[PDB]
Amino acid sequence: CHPCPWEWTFFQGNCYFMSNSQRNWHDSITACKEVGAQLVVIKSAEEQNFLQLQSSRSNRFTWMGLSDLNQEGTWQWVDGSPLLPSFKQYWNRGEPNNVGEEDCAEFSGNGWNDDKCNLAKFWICKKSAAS
Ligand SMILES: CC(=O)N[C@H]1[C@H](O[C@@H]2[C@@H](O)[C@H](O)O[C@H](CO)[C@@H]2O)O[C@H](CO)[C@@H](O[C@@H]2O[C@H](CO)[C@H](O)[C@H](O)[C@H]2O)[C@@H]1O[C@@H]1O[C@@H](C)[C@@H](O)[C@@H](O)[C@@H]1O
Ligand SMILES: [Ca+2]
Ligand SMILES: [Ca+2]
Ligand SMILES: [Mg+2]
Repeated sequence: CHPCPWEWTFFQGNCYFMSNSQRNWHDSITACKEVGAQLVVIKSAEEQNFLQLQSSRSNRFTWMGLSDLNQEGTWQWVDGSPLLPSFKQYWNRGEPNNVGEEDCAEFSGNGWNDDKCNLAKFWICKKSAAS
């Protein structure tokens, strides 16, 4: 028994995969579902620190499963859970600024940034480690 499928990274009971191509927010969600996963929904500060490193390391702008599409200002993860105040510190300073309507969150630099959902970016999928 191995926790994750080949090519997927194991971290604290969960499996992660970062794309090698760029897609918009909605397409990234579909990309993850197609591999039995979900555009990464962060559940803890530790997980955030882990994921942020992968983006700041490779110096890549990456999608996460978070948006305020349904209600401007109200950020919600793709699984329905609301963005806890515990995570506000992660937005880069000045973010989220919603310029030109930015309703999708990405890992950008050392923190998060809200950007155009239709912009193509890399994405990270997450799914629980095998039983
Ligand atoms: C207000 C705005 O549109 N911010 C842009 C910024 O735009 C300015 C204009 O406001 C000003 O009049 O002219 C200058 C050029 O002389 C400039 O166009 O332009 C920057 C650079 O393109 C842009 O930041 C970049 O945003 C992209 C988004 O994909 C990416 O994050 C990149 O790393 C940034 O450097 C500003 O965009 C906004 O601010 C960013 C900090 C971020 O919050 C973006 O989501 C915003 O759209
Ligand atoms: Ca917004
Ligand atoms: Ca922004
Ligand atoms: Mg909107």
